[PDB]
Amino acid sequence: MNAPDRFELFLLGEGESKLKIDPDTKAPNAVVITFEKEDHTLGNLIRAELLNDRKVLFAAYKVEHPFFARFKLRIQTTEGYDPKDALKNACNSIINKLGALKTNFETEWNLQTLA
Amino acid sequence: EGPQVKIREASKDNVDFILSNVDLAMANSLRRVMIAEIPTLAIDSVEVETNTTVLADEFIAHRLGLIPLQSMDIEQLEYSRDCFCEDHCDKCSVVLTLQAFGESESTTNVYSKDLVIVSNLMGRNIGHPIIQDKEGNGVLICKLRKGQELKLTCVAKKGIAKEHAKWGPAAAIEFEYDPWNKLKHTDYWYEQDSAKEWPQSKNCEYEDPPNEGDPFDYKAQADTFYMNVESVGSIPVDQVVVRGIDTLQKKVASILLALTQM
Amino acid sequence: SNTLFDDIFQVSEVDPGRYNKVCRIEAASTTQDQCKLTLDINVELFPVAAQDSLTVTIASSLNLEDTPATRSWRPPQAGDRSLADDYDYVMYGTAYKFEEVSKDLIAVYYSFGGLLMRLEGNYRNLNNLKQENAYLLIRR
Amino acid sequence: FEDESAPITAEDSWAVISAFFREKGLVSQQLD
Amino acid sequence: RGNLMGKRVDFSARTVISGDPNLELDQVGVPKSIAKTLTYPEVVTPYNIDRLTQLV
Amino acid sequence: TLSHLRRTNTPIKPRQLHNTHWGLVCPAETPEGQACGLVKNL
Amino acid sequence: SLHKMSMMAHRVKVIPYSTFRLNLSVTSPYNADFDGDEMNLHVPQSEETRAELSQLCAVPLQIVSPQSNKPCMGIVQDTLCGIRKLTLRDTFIELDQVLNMLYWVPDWDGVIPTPAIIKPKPLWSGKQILSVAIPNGIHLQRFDEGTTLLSPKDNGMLIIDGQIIFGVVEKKTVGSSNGGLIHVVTREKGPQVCAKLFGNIQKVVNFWLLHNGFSTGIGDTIADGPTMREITETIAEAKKKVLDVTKEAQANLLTAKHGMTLRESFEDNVVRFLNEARDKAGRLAEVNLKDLNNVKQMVMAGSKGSFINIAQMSACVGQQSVEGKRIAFGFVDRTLPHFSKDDYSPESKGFVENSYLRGLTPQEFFFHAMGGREGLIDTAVKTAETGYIQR
Amino acid sequence: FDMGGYFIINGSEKVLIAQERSAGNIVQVFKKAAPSPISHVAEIRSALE
Amino acid sequence: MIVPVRCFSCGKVVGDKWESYLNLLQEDELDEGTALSRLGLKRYCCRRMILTHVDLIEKFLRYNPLEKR
Amino acid sequence: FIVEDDESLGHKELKVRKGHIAKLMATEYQDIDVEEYTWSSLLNEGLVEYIDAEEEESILIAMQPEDLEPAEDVDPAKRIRVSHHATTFTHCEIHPSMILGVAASIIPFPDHNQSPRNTYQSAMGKQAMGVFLTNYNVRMDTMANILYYPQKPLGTTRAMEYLKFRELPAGQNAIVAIACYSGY
Amino acid sequence: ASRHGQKGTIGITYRREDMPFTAEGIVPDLIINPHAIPSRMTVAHLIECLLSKVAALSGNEGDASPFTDITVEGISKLLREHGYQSRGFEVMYNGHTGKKLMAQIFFGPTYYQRLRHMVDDKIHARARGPMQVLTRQPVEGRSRDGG
RNA sequence: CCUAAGAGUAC
Ligand SMILES: [Mg+2]
Ligand SMILES: [Zn+2]
Ligand SMILES: [Zn+2]
Repeated sequence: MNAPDRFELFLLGEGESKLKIDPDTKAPNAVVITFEKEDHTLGNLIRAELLNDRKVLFAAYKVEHPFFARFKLRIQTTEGYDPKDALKNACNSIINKLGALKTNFETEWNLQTLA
Repeated sequence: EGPQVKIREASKDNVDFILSNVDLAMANSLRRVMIAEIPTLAIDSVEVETNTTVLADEFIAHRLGLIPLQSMDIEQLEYSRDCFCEDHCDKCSVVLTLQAFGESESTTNVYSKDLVIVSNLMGRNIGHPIIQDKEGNGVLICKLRKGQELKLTCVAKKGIAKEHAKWGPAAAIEFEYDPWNKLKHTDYWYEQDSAKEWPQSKNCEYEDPPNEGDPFDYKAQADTFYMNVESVGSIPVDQVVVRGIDTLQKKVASILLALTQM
Repeated sequence: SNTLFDDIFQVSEVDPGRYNKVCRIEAASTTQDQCKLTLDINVELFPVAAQDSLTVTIASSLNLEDTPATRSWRPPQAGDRSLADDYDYVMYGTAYKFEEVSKDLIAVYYSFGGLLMRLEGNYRNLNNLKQENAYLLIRR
Repeated sequence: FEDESAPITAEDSWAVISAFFREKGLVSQQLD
Repeated sequence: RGNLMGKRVDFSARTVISGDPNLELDQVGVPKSIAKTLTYPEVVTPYNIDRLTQLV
Repeated sequence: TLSHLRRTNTPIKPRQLHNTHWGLVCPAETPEGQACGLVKNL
Repeated sequence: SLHKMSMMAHRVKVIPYSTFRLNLSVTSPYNADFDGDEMNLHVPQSEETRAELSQLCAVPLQIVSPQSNKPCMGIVQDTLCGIRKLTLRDTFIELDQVLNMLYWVPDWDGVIPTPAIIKPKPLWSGKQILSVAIPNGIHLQRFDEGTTLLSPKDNGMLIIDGQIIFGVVEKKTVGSSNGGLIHVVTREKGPQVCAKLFGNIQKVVNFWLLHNGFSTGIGDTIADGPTMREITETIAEAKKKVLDVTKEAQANLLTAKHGMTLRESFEDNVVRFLNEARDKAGRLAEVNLKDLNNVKQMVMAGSKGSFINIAQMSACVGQQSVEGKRIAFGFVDRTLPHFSKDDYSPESKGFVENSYLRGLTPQEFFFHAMGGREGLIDTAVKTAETGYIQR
Repeated sequence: FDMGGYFIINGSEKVLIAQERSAGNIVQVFKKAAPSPISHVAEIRSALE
Repeated sequence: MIVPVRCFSCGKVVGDKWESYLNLLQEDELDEGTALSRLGLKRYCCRRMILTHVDLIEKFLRYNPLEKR
Repeated sequence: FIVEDDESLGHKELKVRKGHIAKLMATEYQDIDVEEYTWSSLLNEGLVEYIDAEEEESILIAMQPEDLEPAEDVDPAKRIRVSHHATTFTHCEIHPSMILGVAASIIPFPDHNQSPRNTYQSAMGKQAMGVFLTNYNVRMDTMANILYYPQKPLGTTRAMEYLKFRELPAGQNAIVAIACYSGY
Repeated sequence: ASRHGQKGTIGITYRREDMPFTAEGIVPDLIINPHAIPSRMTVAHLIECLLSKVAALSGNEGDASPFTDITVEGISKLLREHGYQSRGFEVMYNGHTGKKLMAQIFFGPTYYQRLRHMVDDKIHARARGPMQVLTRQPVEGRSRDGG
């Protein structure tokens, strides 16, 4: 009855975007980015790669409710470093690592004879 | 350079490998994507023509939706939500038809080998139900007494495991790290001795056991994850892992694309 | 910024208690007979055995420069110079009691996030300690 | 087993129960 | 006692409850159907003509 | 269905599980409401 | 809805599922579980009713009950166990989990507290992170049994300026008790800040417990060999004392206590000896249980369970009583046809010497069934009578 | 698997619940309360089948 | 009613391993555990899926069909 | 079970022996060509007896034969039982688990539960959902609830195969974890 | 509800990837709160979970008759012979992050009944509807759209 | 539509 359609977990609703960034007034040079139709799968990955950065002072996500598939990621970088730049670098590093892993797994699987 | 992989066992329906020099978050994200985010073909709509069996119509529909279907070239298909057709066409679906009649005096078992693909696949490698047993008969869909008849048509769309578990191609995914508990991420529950009461995992042979005198390595992080991915049959398990990595990369690239375009 | 207090202590007893990572140690100063220390230490992160000599220093800050917490903690960048470089185990806490033990002996209580410390001694050298935040630095 | 007059075990008694439920049933009182 | 001291009232719903650690103490979760059934009369005012018109 | 077909009702401490009930009625099978103990199962 | 706190003004949050959803802390005034309970929702239809409902019956305004001049809502169930486990001196949190927990506090000021340990690895203790949820300016000082200004056992509670100086946070601090954190906060910063404290504590503690894990199983009800042996020895010693008292009574050498007959005095002594036997066995079992025991942890946190639960599950269920007395002789002079006439031994009158782990013998099972039947009947009679008396 | 033991009344399966009653032709003696003038009462629910 | 297609927990397809299981039980006189191990059901989720199934469909099929063609 | 003097062994013993058990087993196997041996044969040869509460007043019953019939290093895991220090038994319980009713016979390990929990499950397994009859497709009942995949319990009792529970189950074997996972 | 009076409603439903998982990829079909165990003292629930785990692994049927000589120690030894922790605990990994849970989780099969009380037959709301003919008050019952 | 009875849920 009240159970929502499953495709709402990954399909963007009408009139809303994947990302929305709002500056955070608690601390300087800090943003809060709302990711829509996402979950812990991307959240923990992005958070870890952001914390791998040296100029990221703070980076943490939260899924405010398991009902709705969206999460808020707070990112605060040092002075003179745009938080969107930190997000860009984290995403770039994740993509590079995933590509290297895919290449390595393909090469390793090509070495089998009992498959 | 980057994450390193060394595979132990290769099988048609299982791959057991090691995932070294990689962060814990990346390994868990790959596991989650394999569980949920791989598109796969499964029956989605059931038009029932005749059912004189003892099973309910939606019961048989539920059984049919769980039938694994070949999805090797599922990337060539399109989602039914973003296709220009009315309800279903050849570019976004596979139309099968299950027709069975109980002309035998004994019970006749309606398997999935009697599922006949109607829509012309246009040379793709999708639609065929996955057969695994040596007998050649697929999943036991229904049974028929003499004189019972079951005629129905199925439309199968591509889908991911998030919308419904019938689209899940990953089955169970064994995932372990630090078999010797060197990172001290667990506090082993015990009555007398934690070492005796907790059986050593099969992966403990792949790491050096602790010296029992060395101080705790607080700088150590998590890596070298032992992962065994099982394949339901829709796609070979190597393709399961590869497509999981591909879909995770696609998600991150979509984040980058939206960020740049806004 | 300067060392509010500094001494060398010898550990007389290590009490594991009901913990696996924290132990409570009693230490006697090797220079002043009237100074003694009770301190909770993360032994998992900093092993301590009985009859061990520990150089202990309580400071008001870690920067080498003089004072010009209220400022958010930032991870130490590579190449940062601070007093913690000279010590093995650094904790940060707040002083929550100044007790008059005797005519000359006073005791100061510090709570580093729940790890408790009580430093007792004659007021002639403990007077620098005051009710504020402090850093406890220990080297072996 | 081999001894016909040997004493029965705690496992044997269930056989007896089976015989009971072969003749009485679960609603024997209503029908009787 | 059955019609004056206590009487059946309108604008009331009843259903099973469930726990939610992600709700505030003063908040209650209302099913969308129940919210669509129970109604409140809002007096039309220059301060809320726009949103009331949108709801209409 | 089986429990209903083997149900006994007592018209109306009578609600207590008596010692004589051993093996003739179920020691623990009774409604929680006003029929607690009055309704028994063989 | 036995009292005014069982009818309170909430704020609507529309959700896409078929059940009402309410905070865990507010279930205590409602006496509401989630095992099929139904609840009612009334909507005011005018601004006057709406306003007086929000300004008089609001949930934050009902935190402190006039019933016992103490807060009626507190931290309960999983959050209480998680807050006990989080504030232990062993609990140290790495940088990433600290950042996640800090972000989970909605009113977090945005400054990362300096870690309790800076070298060789920046670690925040659980008390440091939990103190973020506690509003600034709150001073609390409770001294438990045997605590000093230093806390060797980490009991008691000292919070200075909104920071937990020391003490394990458990039922006595964040629970619905007078003088606790809830009462102090709602009497110092107002009901709204108290509700905010509820939310912040629940969020941070639930996140930590989710990423730490808590469970319970059959192994938590098992005591080691020596403790089981001592429990059996204690039961045997108590049964021997009961036998000696029975011999004294049967020889008429027993003297009747003033105010009761010989039989009443004998039954009183037997019941007292068996009760202290069960208590001693349960205390032995509880002392045996390690701090890693999950039932032990739940009892220590005060979230659920008690000493009697541990005693009945692990050591000995005890004496089954009907109408305040031992099992009566329903048959002629005997409880069951499996006991000889005039048998007053503990096993022949309803003493369950086997724990729930070990399992109950058929006679003990029947006697326990009789006890539970009495309990259920008493519950029904009590609720009916209390309803009439309340009206 | 259906066991019987129930009637079909107007198409509905009706089961007769076993009605408990005091046994007949048994002498039962009961003490009485202090206010009542009778202290003990012996009764038989005499009945012929 | 009839053997489920997929194990509830993990999702391994077990609807095709029912008649093989019955043949192993009957013709080979194998015990249940070894027969389960032979089919590849190594996790106890699938083992409980196949082991505890009750094949009610035979009972339903004993009755005559309502609509016989 | 009737217990007689049994002068040959010089001690109290059950009237039923392995021969009657073997004949009952043979009759059951034939049912699943020798002379039939039904419960009526046990009744008509003085092997078992019917006792009501009035007669149950004036008898002494042995709970289990293997431990109470024969006259007088133990497993610490086993529960504590007594031998009653008396040999004057007149009858023997066929099985203690026969004191439970139909709804309580479904409970696994009811002796390891607090009695109100057993009462709750007894009153709650009637509300359990399963297959009430195999011919539900030819019955026009007012309300019917049927499980898709009824499963016989992994933890099953010996007394639930006389209730046809393994043929018409009323539940499913779900992989349960006992954890404070999310607080939900 | 289990076969031990452990009644309860579904709080929330997580997908397979979010549930905690063992090292063998097994995720639970259900997660029940530990706090239901100590107060209710349903030790039989835990014993039956252990016995069901052993029976599923070994293929035999768990003999859960009340008054037999089946001990928890024997079931634990049988479980230990199968390569698992004797007391049924399993090292589980958090679904969201993959990190090991600091406390191991009691894990295993258990027999659960679905009861007749569904939420769809109990949800009921009424802003305005049919009124009683006599007292001009709302009618009684959710089947009549009552108040 | 009314009345009555019964079963059941949460206390
Ligand atoms: Mg309830
Ligand atoms: Zn199309
Ligand atoms: Zn499985």
